[PDB]
Amino acid sequence: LLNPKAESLRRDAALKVNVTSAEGLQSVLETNLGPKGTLKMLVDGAGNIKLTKDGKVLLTEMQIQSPTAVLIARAAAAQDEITGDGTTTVVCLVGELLRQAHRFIQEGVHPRIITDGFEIARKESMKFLDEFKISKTNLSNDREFLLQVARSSLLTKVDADLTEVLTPIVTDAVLSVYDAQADNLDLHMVEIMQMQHLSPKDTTFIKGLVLDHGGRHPDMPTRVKNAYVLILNVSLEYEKTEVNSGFFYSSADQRDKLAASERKFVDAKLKKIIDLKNEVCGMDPDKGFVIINQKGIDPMSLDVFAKHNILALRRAKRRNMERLQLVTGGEAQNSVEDLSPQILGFSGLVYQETIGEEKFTYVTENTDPKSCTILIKGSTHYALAQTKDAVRDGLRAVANVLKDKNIIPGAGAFYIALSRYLRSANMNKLGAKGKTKTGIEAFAEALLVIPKTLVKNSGFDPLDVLAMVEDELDDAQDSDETRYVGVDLNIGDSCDPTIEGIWDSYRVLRNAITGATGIASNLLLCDELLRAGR
Amino acid sequence: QNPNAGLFKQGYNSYSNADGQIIKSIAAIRELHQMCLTSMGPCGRNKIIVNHLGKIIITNDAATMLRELDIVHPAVKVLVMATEQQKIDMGDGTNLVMILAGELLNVSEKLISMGLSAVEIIQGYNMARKFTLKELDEMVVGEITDKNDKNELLKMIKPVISSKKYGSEDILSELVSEAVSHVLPVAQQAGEIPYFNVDSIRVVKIMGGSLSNSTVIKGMVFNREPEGHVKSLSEDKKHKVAVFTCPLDIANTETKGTVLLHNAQEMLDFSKGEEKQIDAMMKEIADMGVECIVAGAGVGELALHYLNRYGILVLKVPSKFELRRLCRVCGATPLPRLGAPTPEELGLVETVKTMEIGGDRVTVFKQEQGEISRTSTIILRGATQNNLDDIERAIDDGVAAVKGLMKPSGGKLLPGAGATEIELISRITKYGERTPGLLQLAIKQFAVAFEVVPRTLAETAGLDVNEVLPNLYAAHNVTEPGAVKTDHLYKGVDIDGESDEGVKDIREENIYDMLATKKFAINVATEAATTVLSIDQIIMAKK
Amino acid sequence: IVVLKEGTDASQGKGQIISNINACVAVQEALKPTLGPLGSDILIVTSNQKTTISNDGATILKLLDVVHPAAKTLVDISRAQDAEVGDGTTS
Amino acid sequence: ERTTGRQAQISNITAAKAVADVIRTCLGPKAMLKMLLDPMGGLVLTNDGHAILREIDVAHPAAKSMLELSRTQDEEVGDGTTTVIILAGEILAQCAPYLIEKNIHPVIIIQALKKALTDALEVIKQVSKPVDVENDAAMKKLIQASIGTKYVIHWSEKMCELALDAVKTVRKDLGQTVEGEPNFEIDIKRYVRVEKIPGGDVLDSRVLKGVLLNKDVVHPKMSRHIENPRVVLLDCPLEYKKGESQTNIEIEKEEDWNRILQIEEEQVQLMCEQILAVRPTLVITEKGVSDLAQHYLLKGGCSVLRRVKKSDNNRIARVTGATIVNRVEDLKESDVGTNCGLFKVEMIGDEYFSFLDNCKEPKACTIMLRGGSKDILNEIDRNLQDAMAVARNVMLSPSLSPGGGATEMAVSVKLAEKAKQLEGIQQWPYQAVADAMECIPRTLIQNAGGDPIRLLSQLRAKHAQGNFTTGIDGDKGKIVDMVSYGIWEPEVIKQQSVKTAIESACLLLRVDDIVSGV
Repeated sequence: LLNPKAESLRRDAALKVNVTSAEGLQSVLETNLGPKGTLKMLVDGAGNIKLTKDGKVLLTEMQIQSPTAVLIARAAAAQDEITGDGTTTVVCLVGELLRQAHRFIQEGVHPRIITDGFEIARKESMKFLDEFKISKTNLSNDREFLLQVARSSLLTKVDADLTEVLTPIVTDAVLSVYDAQADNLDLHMVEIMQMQHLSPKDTTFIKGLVLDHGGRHPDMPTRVKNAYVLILNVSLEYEKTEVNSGFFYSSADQRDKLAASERKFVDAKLKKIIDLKNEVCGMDPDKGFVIINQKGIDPMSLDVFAKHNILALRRAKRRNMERLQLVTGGEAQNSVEDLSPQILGFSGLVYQETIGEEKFTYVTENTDPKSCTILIKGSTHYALAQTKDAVRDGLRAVANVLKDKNIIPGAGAFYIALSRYLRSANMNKLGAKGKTKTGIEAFAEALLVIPKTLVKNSGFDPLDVLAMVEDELDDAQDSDETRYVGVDLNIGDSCDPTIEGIWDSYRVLRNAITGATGIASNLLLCDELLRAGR
Repeated sequence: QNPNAGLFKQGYNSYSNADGQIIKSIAAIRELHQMCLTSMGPCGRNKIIVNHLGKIIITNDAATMLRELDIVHPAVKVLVMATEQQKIDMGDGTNLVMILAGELLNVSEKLISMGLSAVEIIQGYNMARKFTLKELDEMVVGEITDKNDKNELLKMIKPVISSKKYGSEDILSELVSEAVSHVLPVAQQAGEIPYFNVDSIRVVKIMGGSLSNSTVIKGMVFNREPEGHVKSLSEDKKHKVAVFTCPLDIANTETKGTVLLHNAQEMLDFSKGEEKQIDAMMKEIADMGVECIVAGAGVGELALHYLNRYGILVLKVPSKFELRRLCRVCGATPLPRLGAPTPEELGLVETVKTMEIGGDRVTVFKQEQGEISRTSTIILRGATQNNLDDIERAIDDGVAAVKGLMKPSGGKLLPGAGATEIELISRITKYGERTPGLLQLAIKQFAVAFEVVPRTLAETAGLDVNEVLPNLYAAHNVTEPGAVKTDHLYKGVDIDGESDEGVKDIREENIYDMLATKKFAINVATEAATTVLSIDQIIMAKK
Repeated sequence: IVVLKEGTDASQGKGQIISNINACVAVQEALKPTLGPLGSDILIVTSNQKTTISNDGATILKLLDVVHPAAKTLVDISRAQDAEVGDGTTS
Repeated sequence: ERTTGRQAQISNITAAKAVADVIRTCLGPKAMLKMLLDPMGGLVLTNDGHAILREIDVAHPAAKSMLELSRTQDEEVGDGTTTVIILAGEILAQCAPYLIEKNIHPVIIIQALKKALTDALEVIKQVSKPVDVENDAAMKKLIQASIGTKYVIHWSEKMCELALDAVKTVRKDLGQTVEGEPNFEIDIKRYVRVEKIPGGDVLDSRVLKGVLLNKDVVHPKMSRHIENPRVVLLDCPLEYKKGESQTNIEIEKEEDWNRILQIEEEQVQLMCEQILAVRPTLVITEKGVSDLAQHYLLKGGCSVLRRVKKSDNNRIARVTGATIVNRVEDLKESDVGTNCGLFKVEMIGDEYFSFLDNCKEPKACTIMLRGGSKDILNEIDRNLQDAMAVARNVMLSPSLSPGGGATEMAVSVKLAEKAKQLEGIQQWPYQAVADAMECIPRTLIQNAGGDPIRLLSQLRAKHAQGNFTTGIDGDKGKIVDMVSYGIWEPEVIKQQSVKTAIESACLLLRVDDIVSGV
């Protein structure tokens, strides 16, 4: 049964290769799982180095010939589009669920009963998901609890030394853009900008907006406690006549007269700008004036603005000029002829941080900025990529806590309990089927992969730490009360995930159990592997 | 027939942690580590680097070598970018960060073969690094007062010249410290305004003579000739100088002004036209009181002839980077146009002359106690141009070393030549016994990893390694009647050149490394060492 | 799959120091018969196809164009011997 | 190059067996997924029977005949594509040992397949049960078979209303011994053609009786509806005509423009005056309409619709009665606007429509589909086609057959009982037909996971004693009656499946030689 140029894997050996190929991807990605995991390095061949523990970011940068891992890569792509975190966890759930099913496949069990047993256990997992979940209050004074959510997100992607640095940055970033009275939040309002030539521990949070191009002049003010901000579209530099003309000078002094007469049109607008500073709060202390003006400014106007102690910015990005409308509040002035003090906005301390290569301008301390900035510092490129991946994953993880009021305790509290629940429930219930017991038991034993992997990367004995948790769960169940138990990776004993502050998002674990079950079932449903053109 | 397991990806090559890539990565780094082991120290070795352009150079510094080497393998690229991290923020420690982070991985292999988890290895170094960085704050002996005295600069610059150019240490110390003191202003209790730019010290070298004939002048030095017929100005102070961006020639019109030729009658008027206009322009410019014209652009034939009759020294400087530093000295500002040398735009300079250096005459730019200069120049002389060029690299790193002395606690110092290294080993073992748990295995190996620096200086010096090691331990291990161990922490690794025996005190030769360089080098090297241990697998794919 | 070189040959060790000496002996062995006024002459064929015969070590060694980097150091001292003195570039 | 003798018979069996073997696991709701690696690096995990083999290129010509058989089979029935391929491929597989090992001549087998086809169709009619096609509640439970396991399951009641109201307009129910019986002929392709309208709700989907046109009215302000419309259909466009001579119009002098423009305005007015002589309220031109003709018919009190296809005018002629006319001067008095309810300019989703709909059924309706997006419209489209396909099979015969392998196994039992009196050489290939009938319930069990030998032995013994209506459950996999769980497919699915399988079996056995080259 063959024609030219065809290859086909037909009998049960076909499914054995697909599972084994999925088992190979499991062993690779199980090393980076958890905060105790390892940091993988990627090379594109051109010399670019990227350090990330995220599952999808790795899978998208790698090319996989194995067709089974491609479906896992496509499945991990949908996980980030929904959950945004836990793509590695889904991979560990799919692979082990196939390994545990592979044991029953060798016994002669048809994969339909195996897949149907996973769907029945998935429905019971969702029933346990609603009972096991915790409802968190919508109050924004929960920052103490948000410090625990930040650690759960940060400790995975960082050495845990940058956690103390990024914890106040990420937590202040989400609540500042979070609207009062139980409204939504916009992660686009938080800008992520990378810079070089400083240590990663110097990473600071920017409440306002930061600009790249700074004012160039030695006499520019270093800091201004309070200043009135002007948004101007008018060019303050040397211009030319709107109609074609020429400057013919008999002497060198006449050339300066023709040059000053042409700049007089700009100087007339320049006098209206400097007189507006004395018009409103000119002699008043704790008041200032700043020029963010978009177009260029000649050094002649920079010397005049320096005598007035006015910061003059030039050559600003068009997108940043629109961001200043929200951050500062000052309207964009298209023409100086229509300039009025009602157009100007108000801002707080504006201080220019001077580094030899790069000058920084801070718009911070604004009344209603409604936009944050996270300035990521690092010496190399990979130090910026690892921190940026931790910030992008950290902001969305905290955002899912305010959007979704339901929370779940981490440290394998949902995995270990559901694995013990489904094992003891199916024996008491017995409402599925006799042959389905294999699929239900295989799924319950496949849920143990995460707590066994977390301690595997930690180096501790997985059999010893699991027996200590099972003894605590049996003692808590006999005591007739509710006690959440989790594995402590640092000490090695058990722990209360509510006290230790290890928390997992509800949306992450909701789509992980449903997502891993559907993808692993589709792999078992494959009867034959066809290859054409190979 | 024989299948292959572990590779499902596009026939690539990916080493799993089960294959021991971390051990293989350290072995690949060990090849580069042995390169730096013969570099650091005054007894170190120089490496010849043949460039792909057909130029043969030789240098001691490993950071220059890493730039000339093509680095691909990922475990090596981490330390190369870590070396560039050492190159920024300080001018010293290139051989320190490479040898230190290389040995941290060498002692890590003994923990890997023991079965100790790499995460528990990284956790051990992170706890031991915080113990070291906290102890180095209390291991400081003296602190530079920032008095900016020449003798105070001789204390810092002298050990910096060592390990790069040996035997010139005392000779180059008087040359570098003199030029630094010229840039350093006179101030105290002011930390707000930064100063001491690296570009403020220019280094020129001419073949011939020796280091004994090298001097230090206050000002910029230009290699170009005095184009004008006036070789040098008078000895009168404060000569006016005009910096012109526009070339010296007949002026043009800002609008069009394209020269066209129709009949021969116009060609005769173009010659007489440029003759009368340039003679009128150069006149009025020289009538403004400026005796020296620095042209950033070309100089015409007639424009140069008329300035020679007025006694105007013409010196062309096509480099805009030199004109910027010329403004910080004379005070003049470049003018885009020509013909209007405003006296407010004019500067002042006391002496512009042409001196013969190494047989060739060059026009210098200088001053004596007036119109203060923010830029100085070191004039080097030597017979071998190769070794003389390496002297310039040792001076530039010495200037960057003085830049290491600033507000962020740069004046703090620690005894060098393995004196602090052996002492720090015993202090970390003190932290090991006091810290319970599995960290003791990682903390002790963290202290043993610091034995590479003292063993390096003894190995490159021809000394017996087996003899020097106990002499370093017995010197820093003493019994004192009290908690503080008193008189002498100063025993270092002794580089002799003499005959007999033993180690020496750091106070004798005043050879030490600042705390700012050592504290920053350990933090970067340890972070780079724990970084290499974080990667258990590499994956390459099509971009 | 990764490499540490991309075709950059670098060799070290104590054997490389000895190998650098043998390269200088080969350059020395050529210049030995030219030492002295009665010394032998070297027959050199330049890449320009011009053939010259002289016993002066300066003119000789400048026509060898030795590629070996360590042996190039002997060329630097030959120009220094030709500059400060001008005679005795063979010795 | 050339394949002759019994070698071509082997290649014909290998080709048909390889094509079927792929989709043997694609039968049933529990059917296993198939992984097809594309030569470009992609893969397709879908278990759809037609979507897989369409992306699989084959070499042997008999393998291409099996692909073209499914394409024709999909035009008759909308589902059961894998059922026909397995049956057509297994008959040749069961006749393989007889054709070679037993050395039976192919014409002997082909002649026996014709007798096995007639006996099989009679058994299907015996095991089938009658159904009422006039019961609305019964027709909805039928179409629901092609509904469930799809996104339209929630709107299924409306999905049946779109399918039922569409087939009731096209159907012609007649019979007698005089002019013959049409056998309830219904054409879903041409007359039932759907129109997908974006926006709205699925509940807003209506079955419109008439024709629909997306082209708007040439003027913005026009009568929105006409009480008693008079429709005029014509071919030749309305524009200033051209002579039979070489005459060309080139105007330079400024006062010569009004001379030609007056002739242009006069000739177009005469063409519009011929239309307005009957005082029509509607004007529909197959070709374009000039701006001058638009103004003359604007003040004439009639709507103008430019650029209508000729195939549309034929369907416009049935909803109206307007006689097709070529030349504008040839307009017949037989041209009428009678039997036209209203003319609607109504706009839905910023798209102008045209409604010629009336209160009567001119044998052809128009389906108006609405939804939440274009992806929903395409989902309703293909699902309505499967909804109308099952509805078509029920309207083309009032009989239902038990599914889940019940009919497939019941025929195999009756063929074996008849084979006892069939003595003679044609009995050997005849019994291979009944063995091929058992392959359909076998694949359902293999896809279920139960023991195929134990269940098929108990399933065949169940028909030999108990009723023929006892099939196999799809979800469970245990022998059950089709009375409890119905799974009632129309007989037309079983009819065409058995007919095309024997024709395909006779097609491959009729070719004993394979020659390549032109």
